[PDB]
Amino acid sequence: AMLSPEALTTAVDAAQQAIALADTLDVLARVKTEHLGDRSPLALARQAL
RNA sequence: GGCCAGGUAGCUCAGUCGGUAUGAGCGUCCGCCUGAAAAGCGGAAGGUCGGCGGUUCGAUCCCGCCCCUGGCC
Repeated sequence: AMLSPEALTTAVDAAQQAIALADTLDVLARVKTEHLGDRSPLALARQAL
């Protein structure tokens, strides 16, 4: 199982950093697809059904 | 007032009684291509699955109410 407490924490850190680095709304839609969509690493944590 | 059967992407519609709707056709975007296009090929974006709540670590899928449609009255 690849869902250690140090795995989800680092994945969110890369997500919140890219979300905070989103300067315009068009970049936020790109970051949302890479960190909150159905293909994001956090989605893979939920893809592991 | 009765059990039901339906509301799902921009349009028209499939599909699951619990963790991915690997949704389809068309519509939108990018690349190859063209003077510029389209088709073709190769990549993608986009749904909070009818609303408000209830159970659950987790609900499009189960309880309740209602919003709106047919059905049969």
